[PDB]
Amino acid sequence: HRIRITLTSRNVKSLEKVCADLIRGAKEKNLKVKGPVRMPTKTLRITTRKTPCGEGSKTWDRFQMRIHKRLIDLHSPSEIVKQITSISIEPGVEVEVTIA
Amino acid sequence: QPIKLARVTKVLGRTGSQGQCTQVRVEFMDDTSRSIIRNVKGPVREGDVLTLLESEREARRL
Amino acid sequence: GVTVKDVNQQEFVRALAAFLKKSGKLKVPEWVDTVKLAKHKELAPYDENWFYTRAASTARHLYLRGGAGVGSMTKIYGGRQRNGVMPSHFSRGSKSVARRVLQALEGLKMVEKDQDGGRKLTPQGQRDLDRIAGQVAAAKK
Amino acid sequence: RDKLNNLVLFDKATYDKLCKEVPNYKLITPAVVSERLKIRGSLARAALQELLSKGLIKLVSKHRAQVIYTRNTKG
Amino acid sequence: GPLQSVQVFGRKKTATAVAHCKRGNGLIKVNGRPLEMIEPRTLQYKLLEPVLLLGKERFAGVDIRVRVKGGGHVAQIYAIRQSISKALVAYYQKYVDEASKKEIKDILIQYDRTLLVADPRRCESKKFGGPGARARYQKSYR
Amino acid sequence: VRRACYGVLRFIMESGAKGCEVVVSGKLRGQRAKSMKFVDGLMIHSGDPVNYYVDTA
Amino acid sequence: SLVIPEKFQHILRVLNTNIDGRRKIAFAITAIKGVGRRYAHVVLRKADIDLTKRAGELTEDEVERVITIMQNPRQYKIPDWFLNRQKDVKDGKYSQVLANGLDNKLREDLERLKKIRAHRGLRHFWGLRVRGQHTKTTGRRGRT
Amino acid sequence: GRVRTKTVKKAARVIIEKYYTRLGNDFHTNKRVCEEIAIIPSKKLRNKIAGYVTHLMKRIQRGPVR
Amino acid sequence: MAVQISKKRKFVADGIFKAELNEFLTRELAEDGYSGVEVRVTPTRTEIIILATRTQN
Amino acid sequence: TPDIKLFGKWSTDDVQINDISLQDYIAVKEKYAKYLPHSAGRYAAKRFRKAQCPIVERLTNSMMMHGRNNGKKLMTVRIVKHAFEIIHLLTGENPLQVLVNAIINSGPREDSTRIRRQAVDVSPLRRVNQAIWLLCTGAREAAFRNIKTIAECLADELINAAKGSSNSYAIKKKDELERVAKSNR
RNA sequence: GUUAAUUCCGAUAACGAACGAGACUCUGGCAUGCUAACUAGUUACGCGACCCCGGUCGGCGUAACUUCUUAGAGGGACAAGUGGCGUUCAGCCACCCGAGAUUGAGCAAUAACAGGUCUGUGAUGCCCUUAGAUGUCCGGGGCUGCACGCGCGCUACACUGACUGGCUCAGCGUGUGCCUACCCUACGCCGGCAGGCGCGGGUAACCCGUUGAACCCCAUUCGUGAUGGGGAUCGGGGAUUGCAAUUAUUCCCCAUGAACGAGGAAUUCCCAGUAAGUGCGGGUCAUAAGCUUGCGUUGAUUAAGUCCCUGCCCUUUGUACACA
Ligand SMILES: [Mg+2]
Ligand SMILES: [Mg+2]
Ligand SMILES: [Mg+2]
Ligand SMILES: [Mg+2]
Ligand SMILES: [Mg+2]
Ligand SMILES: [Mg+2]
Ligand SMILES: [Mg+2]
Ligand SMILES: [Mg+2]
Ligand SMILES: [Mg+2]
Ligand SMILES: [Mg+2]
Ligand SMILES: [Mg+2]
Ligand SMILES: [Mg+2]
Ligand SMILES: [Mg+2]
Repeated sequence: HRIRITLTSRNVKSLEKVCADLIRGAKEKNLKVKGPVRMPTKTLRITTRKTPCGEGSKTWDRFQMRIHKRLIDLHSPSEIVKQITSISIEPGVEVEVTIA
Repeated sequence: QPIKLARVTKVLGRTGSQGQCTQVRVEFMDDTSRSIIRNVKGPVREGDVLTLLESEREARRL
Repeated sequence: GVTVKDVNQQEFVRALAAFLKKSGKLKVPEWVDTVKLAKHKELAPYDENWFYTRAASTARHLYLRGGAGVGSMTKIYGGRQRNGVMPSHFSRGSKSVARRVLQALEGLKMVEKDQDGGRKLTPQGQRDLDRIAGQVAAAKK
Repeated sequence: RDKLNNLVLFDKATYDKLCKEVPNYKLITPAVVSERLKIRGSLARAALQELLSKGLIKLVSKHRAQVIYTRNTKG
Repeated sequence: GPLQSVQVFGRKKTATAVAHCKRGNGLIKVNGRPLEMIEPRTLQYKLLEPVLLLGKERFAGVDIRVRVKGGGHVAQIYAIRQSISKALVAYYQKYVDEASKKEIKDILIQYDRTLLVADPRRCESKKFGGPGARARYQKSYR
Repeated sequence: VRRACYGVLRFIMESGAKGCEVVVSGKLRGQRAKSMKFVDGLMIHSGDPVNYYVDTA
Repeated sequence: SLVIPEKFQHILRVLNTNIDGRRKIAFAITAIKGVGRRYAHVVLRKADIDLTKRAGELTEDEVERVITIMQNPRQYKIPDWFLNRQKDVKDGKYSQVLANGLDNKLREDLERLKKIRAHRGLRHFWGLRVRGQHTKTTGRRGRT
Repeated sequence: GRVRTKTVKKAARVIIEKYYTRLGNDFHTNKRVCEEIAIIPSKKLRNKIAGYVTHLMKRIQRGPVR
Repeated sequence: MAVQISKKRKFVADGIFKAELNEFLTRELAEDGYSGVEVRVTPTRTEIIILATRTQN
Repeated sequence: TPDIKLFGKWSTDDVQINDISLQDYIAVKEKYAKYLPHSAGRYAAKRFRKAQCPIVERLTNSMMMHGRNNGKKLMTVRIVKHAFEIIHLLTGENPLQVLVNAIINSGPREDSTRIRRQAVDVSPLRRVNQAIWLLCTGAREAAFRNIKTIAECLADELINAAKGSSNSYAIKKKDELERVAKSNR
């Protein structure tokens, strides 16, 4: 009944498109839905030396990865959940469907 | 000898070696006709009072 | 009409320490004199009946924020560890003094090892705390 | 070179001149007491709070660092 | 009867302070404790000065309870110093005449601007090759 | 190397690009390390639009 | 009270070491070797003395009481961790070691290490840093 | 230093000389006008262009410009 | 999955997967004109598209 | 509400800035009156908003120097509060007035530069700056390694500088710089 | 002339342009207007506790809502307005209204250097070794060795201070690993301490955690004394990690208590939430920050200029150099 899907991604545009597409599917099937809740973004940050050897001006990079997690709540049987989730998913977004 | 107060009427420009003195022309504020050139240390606006100890000697003009 | 948050704390902890003095049923330990209250201290406390003061201050912190265990009380009572030549850092208080304080204030019925862990402050202790606060307010004005 | 041999305890002449001259000063701080009476700062604080206990001195402000005392009024 | 509830935030460096106004008598307290004992108490009049400027007849009809979170001590007291003033401005604008709002904005801004508009300065990031944002390590010639 | 670079240049501009660049750096043309460079067209070096206008290999 | 009393000892000679009597007791005792701020405070806490007193204020019977506590710590409830020469190599007994026994037991331990010809004894004998310090850049002062 | 570059200035001149009638001295209108007309990608560049357009329009309504 | 690995090292592990896989197919398919891969990772399916020039080869 | 008063004690009115060159550059009266010498700042963004800072805040900022004391501002507002208390005890008159007198006396009128030296006269703001630096420097050096506290080393430095008693370090080096500039013109 | 700028204006045999700069991307700020939220909260409501109707509660549950929190779409500032200075040009200065009237970084290029890295590589030519191995393993040692000189930093020289209690505040983060053996920790007992033994939470806005961080603030003790400053050196003991600490891995307790009294010649960095003080995360990590990389807090003096010194750049000039 109280299904809860979680969408992790590295991109922002694709993830907003996926979650908006899923709530459009839930609106078309006319379901009560909780809005797309945004978790705070994770910024994986690695600071390495640019130089392979040791000499130079001490120059550092700032490589960062961003992880965006948006999650949705729906109220439907499992068949509806499988039918909506099995369609329309962008290749970069990773999905986790929890039940309770 | 008197000290005497004088009102800045026009800033001229920076002077000195490192550019740390500002030559500024200034009018004596009891006889407002007489106006002279003077090198000033520090930050100046137009329209403030300098306390000249000697009204006589003059700065060089650039 | 008067609670402890209405009054200053700086003399409240002294008044509650004097209250616990004239009460005298907290059962201080034996090593109160010979102990140093942290690894980051240099000397023992200058005031000899400091145990009543730390008991009163622990009672007051358990009032303001319940469920503080021994590690949380060390976090409250930590400070600079001047490492001599190395730069200073944060260092916790002593665990044994906070444990004996919590066990004293559990022996006397003021705190309670409650569910979800930690020491909660009982209505008997809350009664004592804010009537001492009313005494402090009356003593000021 | 120069060194201060301040007094830790009162000689009776020093205690007498504290009873005479100290409540006639326009400012009484433990520093200026110790500066002109050649005593320790701790002894200065103790003697000044003792003189306040005798009740010849007003306190105008009190702090952890410096406590500041004045004389009584003349009126 | 009617809910004259005004939430108003006020921010310093990172410290934010949410003042809540409603109908009542003149009590003001932060975190559940009154203004006269908020250490560091050396800056007591830096909390008192909106009340000292406006007079307690302005704060008579309202009771203000604020929450404080973030930053350090001076940032928090500047945050509540801002938030009480902005909360009284928003309350007087939404529930009584705005002529009183205009006169209290006038008296507050001609005293000090920080009471209503926030200080937009935040801390600048450290860069590599230095111990701080601008300063660099000690260069060693030869 | 001259023949190969002008070949891939003419192929890549007839295939149609707003600009090209090839650099061949090594011990071509003698034991001393020399660099040859063959460019035409507009090029962007700075900013972000090197991330989505030029592709490098 | 704040006046100087009679029989004010300006100097005490205690454990054949001079004590400046005009400074505070918990730091007047610290002139003796083998006893610091912490040990002096705990000895003046075992001896029931108000710590506010100076060292010429207080009387001869209780200063002999203090020195008995100092030379016999375990007999007046001072713990074994509080002592400087815990679990001695020769006689295995916990003892606080003071101001002639201090350097005597110190040269005893050094002569033990030199006599067994161990590495630490060799480093004390050669006059080097014994605790594994980098001697490349520091310690230039005493060694010419 | 707040100096307008050549990409601001050439675009502003050709906007005024092709669309003189739509424009006036109001920054906030002719901002939307140049947004309506031209494909300016970034809004900071759009604001630069519209501001220099207002400045040249004051110059044109007060005198001739080269 | 009861191994339940965190998301931070999950995306890192997927990146290292694509890095090792890209260099592996680079050394394999360089004669074919290998340009890259895109992994369309479904749950319970995994398509992995190689993009190259000589697809018959 | 009227009656703006420093800490709780002293009135911003009954103040007399004597030398009229420092009217606009000493901020004490009727608009620059505040309860505390602590403010959020923004006085060092542009050039001449240094002057519109109240003069007790500039004294407070000029006090906290030499490394171990950088950015202890509530500390030095405590020092300045005690310093006003001591001079109100000694002189029995207005402490910010005697501060004003200390600055207008302590400020060097004529100094030297390189254009061997040539004497140039100071700016009024530069004079306020050098006076508020010199008298804090004298108070700090007179309080260093001394039983006498800084909270009234600043105070007796203020009364000596306002008296022009020449036992003040600020007055002494004021006359020193005016002497050097008198010889070098 | 002007600008941060070959940035523009303007003279003008040039006119139209491209790269660089700038624009762009990430970031800080501002929205009581939008989107939303039991992994964030507020306000009410009802119980519960306590104090004398009311006050407090991070004590407990639910009716609205999104101000605070989170992060998406938008918007928002451009020298736009005014007044001067300036062909009235480019622009500069001041001020109003204003969240801001220069936030900070990333990317960065015709070219060069015989600058560095063959010790990052299953990137690599050539040479050398290749079985008594320069391959590889195992055991021990060294990389720390100390008459000296130099560089990066930490602690300090104290009273603006130290000590001991008291009060009260953060933001970055990270956290159970393919091989791979090692995670952050609450809470409860023992012990002075380092720590030890128990059950629990956490693959994380869910648990540590409301990260009760320091400096700071309040109250004692001290008293110009190498003193309670300073904590080097050194002795004795007690714990943890690891297969193993001796040349002391680290941590703890007691004692010992050195120079150091503000640093010559010389010299480093920096202009606004900046310098400086202060602590906290990350990397390295079995043990672990006197380092580096980030984060917050307390938070200034001075300056809004110049070519004087040191750098480099442009123009002109000279050349018998052009592998310059
Ligand atoms: Mg610890
Ligand atoms: Mg090559
Ligand atoms: Mg070669
Ligand atoms: Mg470009
Ligand atoms: Mg750029
Ligand atoms: Mg050692
Ligand atoms: Mg070496
Ligand atoms: Mg190969
Ligand atoms: Mg081998
Ligand atoms: Mg020393
Ligand atoms: Mg040793
Ligand atoms: Mg140098
Ligand atoms: Mg020639």
